[PDB]
Amino acid sequence: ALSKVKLNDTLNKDQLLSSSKYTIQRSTGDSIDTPNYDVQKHINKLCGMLLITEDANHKFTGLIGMLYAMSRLGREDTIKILRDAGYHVKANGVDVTTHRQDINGKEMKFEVLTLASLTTEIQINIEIESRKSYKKMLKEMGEVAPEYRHDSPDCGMIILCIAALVITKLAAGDRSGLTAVIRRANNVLKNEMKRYKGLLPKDIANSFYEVFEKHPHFIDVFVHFGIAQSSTRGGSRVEGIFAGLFMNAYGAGQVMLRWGVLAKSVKNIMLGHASVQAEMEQVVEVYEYAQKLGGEAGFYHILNNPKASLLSLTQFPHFSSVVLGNAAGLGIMGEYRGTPRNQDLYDAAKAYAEQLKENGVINYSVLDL
Amino acid sequence: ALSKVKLNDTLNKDQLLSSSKYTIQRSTGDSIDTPNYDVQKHINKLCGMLLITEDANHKFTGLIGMLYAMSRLGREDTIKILRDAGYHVKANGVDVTTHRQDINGKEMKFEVLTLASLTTEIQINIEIESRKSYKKMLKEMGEVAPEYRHDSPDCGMIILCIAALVITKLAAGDRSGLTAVIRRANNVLKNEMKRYKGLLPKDIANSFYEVFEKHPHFIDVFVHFGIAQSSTRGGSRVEGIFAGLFMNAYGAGQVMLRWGVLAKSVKNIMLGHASVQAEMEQVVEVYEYAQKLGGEAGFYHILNNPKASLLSLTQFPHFSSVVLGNAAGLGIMGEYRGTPRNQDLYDAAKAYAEQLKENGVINYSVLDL
Amino acid sequence: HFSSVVLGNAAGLGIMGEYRGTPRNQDLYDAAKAYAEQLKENGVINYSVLDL
Amino acid sequence: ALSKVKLNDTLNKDQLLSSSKYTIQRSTGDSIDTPNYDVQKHINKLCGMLLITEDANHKFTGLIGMLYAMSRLGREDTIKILRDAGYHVKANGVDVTTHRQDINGKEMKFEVLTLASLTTEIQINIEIESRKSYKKMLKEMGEVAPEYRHDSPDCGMIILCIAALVITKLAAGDRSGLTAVIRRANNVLKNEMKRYKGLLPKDIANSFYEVFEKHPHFIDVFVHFGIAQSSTRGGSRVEGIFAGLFMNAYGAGQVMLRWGVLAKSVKNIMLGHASVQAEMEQVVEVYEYAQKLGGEAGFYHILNNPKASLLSLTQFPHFSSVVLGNAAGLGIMGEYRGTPRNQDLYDAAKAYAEQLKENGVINYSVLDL
RNA sequence: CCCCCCCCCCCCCCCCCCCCCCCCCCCCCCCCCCCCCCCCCCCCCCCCCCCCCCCCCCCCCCCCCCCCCC
Repeated sequence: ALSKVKLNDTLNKDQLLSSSKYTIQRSTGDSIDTPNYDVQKHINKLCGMLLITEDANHKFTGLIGMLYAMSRLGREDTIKILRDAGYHVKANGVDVTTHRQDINGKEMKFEVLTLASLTTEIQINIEIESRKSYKKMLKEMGEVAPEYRHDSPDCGMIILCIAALVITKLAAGDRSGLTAVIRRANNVLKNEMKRYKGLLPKDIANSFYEVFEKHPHFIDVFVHFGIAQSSTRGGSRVEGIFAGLFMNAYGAGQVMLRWGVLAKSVKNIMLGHASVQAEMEQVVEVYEYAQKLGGEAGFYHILNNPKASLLSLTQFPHFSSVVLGNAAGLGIMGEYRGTPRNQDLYDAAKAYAEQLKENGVINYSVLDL
Repeated sequence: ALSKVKLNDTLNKDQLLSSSKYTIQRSTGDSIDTPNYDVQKHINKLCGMLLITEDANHKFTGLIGMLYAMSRLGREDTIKILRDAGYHVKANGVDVTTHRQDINGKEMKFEVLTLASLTTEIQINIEIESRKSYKKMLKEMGEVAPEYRHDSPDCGMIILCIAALVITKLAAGDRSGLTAVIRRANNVLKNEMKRYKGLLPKDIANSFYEVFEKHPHFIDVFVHFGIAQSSTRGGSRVEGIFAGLFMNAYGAGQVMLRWGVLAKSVKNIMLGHASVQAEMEQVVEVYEYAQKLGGEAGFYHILNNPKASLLSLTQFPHFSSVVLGNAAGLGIMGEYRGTPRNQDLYDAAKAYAEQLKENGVINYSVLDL
Repeated sequence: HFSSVVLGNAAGLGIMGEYRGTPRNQDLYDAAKAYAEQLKENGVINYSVLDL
Repeated sequence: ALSKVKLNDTLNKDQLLSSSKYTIQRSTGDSIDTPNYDVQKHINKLCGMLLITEDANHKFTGLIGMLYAMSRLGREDTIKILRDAGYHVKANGVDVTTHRQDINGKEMKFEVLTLASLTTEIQINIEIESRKSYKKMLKEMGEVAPEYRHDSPDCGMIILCIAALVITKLAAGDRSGLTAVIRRANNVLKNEMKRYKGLLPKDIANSFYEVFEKHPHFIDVFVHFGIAQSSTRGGSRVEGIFAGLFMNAYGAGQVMLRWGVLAKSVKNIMLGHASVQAEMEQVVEVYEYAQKLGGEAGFYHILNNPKASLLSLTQFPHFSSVVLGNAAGLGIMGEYRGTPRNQDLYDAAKAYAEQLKENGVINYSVLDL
């Protein structure tokens, strides 16, 4: 029977990758600092001092946000995440200590952290800039409120909201989503961009881009922190904003699956073409694979999971071209920089999707009605 | 088959969030006072003294109501709630002690509580104001009744009724439901607003708004206290009022689901439009998700649960516009400040819902009858 | 009632012109006119309601 | 039942027009010459003399061709045709006689016809021109053949072939098909355009246009002559050419019916639009009417039959626009000067018909396959 | 009002048939017994009963139709 001349390549590749009986273990290189719940207050203080500092220097904001996320997770869970990701990690204990230095010819008390990645001078200078900006702004408006201070419990979570936007745009492969990050961080968080002098979305976004590029394990740590944070029973409104912006990253890098479901929903006719119907077997194969994967598959492209390539639909040029055409016809493709590889099917689907709005729907009374 | 080109994104996101294998643990900052059953009588006395004090100062009423709720729960359950919500809490023991001070040049006996959040001066001044207001009102009417006193066992529960109204309106994101809280606290509790001189709904509502804004964990504590209180076998009539007002908050922030069920019930025709039928698959997805969640989902938006965004229907502009139009046509939309994002479907549904009252119903004898 | 519905449908489709006959059920006339107008922006209405 | 709210206007109009119990009888004005079989040879001689005359004057060729057709029919059938068409006719007997005149100072014998419409001078001058052209061409090539002479039995039938082309293009309402007539008379009849010096398609076509414009009863006579000629058991090859060119006129003025059948055959999707399906009832009404009419309906527009307007499809703007779009997309519309009255449906159908050639066909596996 | 475009057709190859073959052939008359049929008893019917009985005229309002475009 010709019906059994078939090969389930996607499922077989998945079974090969999921049934490996040997494991690799990478070496991060530089030692990882693992803060615990103890220093969460101090890291939040540092984030607040960065936020209240106008004309601020955000060169180190990405690392400080990563430290805050790791302190929220805790040392045990951070270590367990790093092992489960397949890393050899030098767990570095983080504890708070005092440092005494004379600036302006006056003895001064600073409370800093033992971070191998972040030197004492940097934290001291962050405090100095924050203090003098606070002095100037207190002079210019008289009395402060808990709104204008580093002691707010959500100062770190605003920075992590910026990180969540960066994560949403990470799947583009470079810093091309920086403009989108800035635009969305101006739409969202506009009250904060009033309230905090140093909340500069572009600088923080660039810092997080840099830290994610240099340390790929921080992407894994941040994704699992975001999943753990989104699994809480509740929280403040800033944590709700972070959860909403983080789940905006679910399915990033897999827009074609959603647009294919959309093209099925609007019932585009060019799904009835000969070549599309030729590829439909493996297309349904891919969709069933995505469903069997389920929730974990939504962050494959952000995490650079090796099995991300199994979810691709560009390996079916005709179906992909029809899907892109339908997306462009419905007016939702935007600046999507993926290009069709069957221009004719793309144009036909685009035209039909455009007439799907002036000419509402097409019946199929043809053929017996 | 084109029927298997589908993705269950809502369910996959829920499974991802519910199957997390790492947890975060937040730090509240300031220490939490955890009163036990021992001081419930004294906290109720404090609430009664606040209530019988005319022209009262309600700056601290929200914290005192929170303390009363936590004393009703007990220290064990309050601590367990705070852990289950994912908080690091400094459990502060609350016990009663005496303080002696000379006011009016006379030695005076006061019995106060060891609360870190509430200083002794504040409790002393509350007692002073209550005592002199009691003296003045006793002078002006001769003899008091158990109706006019702080020893009533429901004085704290009236304050918690005001808190329940504030909770009902918390999902609006700000203090825009203050007018509704005042109106409902005048409709309900009018006998009390006679009986108690200091029962000022606006001041207590503002105090509870402030305490819920500053301490997001108090929202969790109060919601679980309200659930535990509503699980009792019975109580007084004020506790019944509190239970009725608290379950008025169930489903807050999710009005569109109820209005969609309503639009299905009145059988609005614009549910048969092309785009609405395109979105119906994911709409049924969302409704099945809400049902699988069940009872716990009714307080997701009040608690700022991260999975609250999964219940949204505004991600389907056409269905949402039809639902808003049907609600506006039936005359129940009120001042709902959500706006349609398909004006045409909104207007069509509104018009049909309006003719659903003069022109009772429409048969579908068209097509074969 | 039927005449009013018919006039409303004619006016909604934009073909009634200066037809000087007038409806004697204004409500049905207006309802039919409105539905006929939405029959052009909102192409057709399915009846998936009731078992589909 | 709403299914019986229907009116069969086309069929009712046809029954009204076909069941009239009173008849009109028009008056042609000028007397009609009715030649019989006797003078067929002489009229064919006259046509041959016109054909062999180079640089000829074809002012009277249309009338001579009409006389030849009427002589082929016979006087009885010509009279019966004129009565059945509803005309009052002065039947004029045509017989041959001799006329003697002196040209070049020499007595000369001419044999002419008693035609009221055609004077003796005209026939004499036709003979003179033919004779001297024959003399010149005999001088220039030495000896003639039966190919180069007026005695050929098909000289009149070539002129009637030109008349048949003019009839094919008569439905355009004016002399706009003159270029098409000339082009087709050059493609066909090229051997004759060699063989006959005076076979000028444009002059003969203009003469036939003039005679058909002045005498509308000659259109009826010629159409019924062409039907009678095409009902013969056989004939020469020129008569076969005439029959082929005459049946090319069948269905002239009714191209939209054929193009609608074509759009049904290629299964254009825009036949499933809402408005097209609204009009399909009366469209099928018109097609059933055309079939009930049958063969006689193919010459309604040429004859200006009053019931020609009942076969129109432009009374259904959406279906007509779809049909024109399908015709233009398939590349067969040419210079058809009818214009769509729904531009959107026209463009949509044109686009789909164009993709019907690169994208062969579209399956309807959508909806359950 | 309607209509409006393009378009002659044809074109090759090809007689068919061809063999063998008379059919039949035997045996065989059919029938054969026994047997008339019927047979009893029995007229049928039988009573009671005329039918009907009331109430009730009917009706009553409003309303020309049409109107466009082609």
